[PDB]
Amino acid sequence: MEFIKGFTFGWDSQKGYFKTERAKESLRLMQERTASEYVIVALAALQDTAHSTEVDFQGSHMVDDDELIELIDYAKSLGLKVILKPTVNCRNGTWRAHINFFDMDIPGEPTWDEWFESYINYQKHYAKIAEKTNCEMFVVGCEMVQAERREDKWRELIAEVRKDYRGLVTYNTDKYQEDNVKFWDALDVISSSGYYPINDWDRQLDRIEAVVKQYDKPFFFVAAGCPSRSGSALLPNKWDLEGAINLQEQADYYQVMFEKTASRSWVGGFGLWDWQTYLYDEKDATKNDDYGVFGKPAERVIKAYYQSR
Ligand SMILES: OC[C@H]1O[C@@H](O[C@H]2[C@H](O)[C@H](O)[C@H](O)O[C@@H]2CO)[C@@H](O)[C@@H](O)[C@@H]1O
Ligand SMILES: OC[C@H]1O[C@@H](O[C@H]2[C@H](O)[C@H](O)[C@H](O)O[C@@H]2CO)[C@@H](O)[C@@H](O)[C@@H]1O
Repeated sequence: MEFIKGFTFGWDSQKGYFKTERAKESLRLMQERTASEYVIVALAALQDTAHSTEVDFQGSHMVDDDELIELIDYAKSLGLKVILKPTVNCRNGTWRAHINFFDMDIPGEPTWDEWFESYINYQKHYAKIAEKTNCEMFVVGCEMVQAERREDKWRELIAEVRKDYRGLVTYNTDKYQEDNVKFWDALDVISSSGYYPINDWDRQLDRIEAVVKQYDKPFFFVAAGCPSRSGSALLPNKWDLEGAINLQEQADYYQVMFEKTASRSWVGGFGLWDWQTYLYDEKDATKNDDYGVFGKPAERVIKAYYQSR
């Protein structure tokens, strides 16, 4: 597999966003400014809490199917390859990594089987869309740290996705969990959220390399990035990290990440986090402390590296 020059798009989307010219212009700008060749379309169903079993993808927080297909087909007309990544958020704000249920089934308690039935229904729905739009890859889950232990259920979900979708299937594990996932053999591509501290790449790449060398499968950091915030370079996953604005630190983080991984032949690409559907004005880039790179020094670092690969 070719090196994946990717960027995550659409995380901010709601119903109706993708039908707009504003969405299509942001995607073209993403391509023009970063030289990305893949777009990761990240979508979020909702559940009420980390311990609820109903995964809701029908409310207006979700783009509808028609406009999702339209955006996908538009991205292909730009020459982009498409990775579809449907995940889930909690309405009360809990990180999805905490989604958890009792190990055993307790009468009256919510159970893994109930949650997985709802989650599978959601994933099969989007697996069918990925199939009819010929998405190059499908991501069955994202950073589901506590749920990763239910290996039987994840294998069942992947089998169900294979009935709908012929392309590459991956699972997006969280930072530091690459060596804990027990079902990589059921997937075509190994992937993780590579939010590693700016000063700990050597150790982490050594750890991940040993996992990857056990399989005949490409690996890539399907999510990776850093907010323009002081303190973020050490904790780049922490989207709610309290710190003052710092665009220099964000660009530093990207320069180190690329320099460290460029020499590791098995690091197969990135899905950088993230490019908003409805972008801030470029004249406000210098006051923005979010993950975005539009108008920021990190934008130049990314374009230069992507064009060199
Ligand atoms: O895509 C156009 C149709 O959308 C439908 O809503 C869906 C939506 O596609 C998506 O599947 C979402 O997650 O669930 C929604 C409600 O079922 C309907 O709005 C339908 O009328 C549209 O033709
Ligand atoms: O879930 C809503 C928040 O997402 C955040 O991005 C996370 C994303 O959930 C996922 O974990 C990805 O792998 O990393 C991103 C950065 O940590 C932010 O977009 C935040 O603004 C949202 O509230």
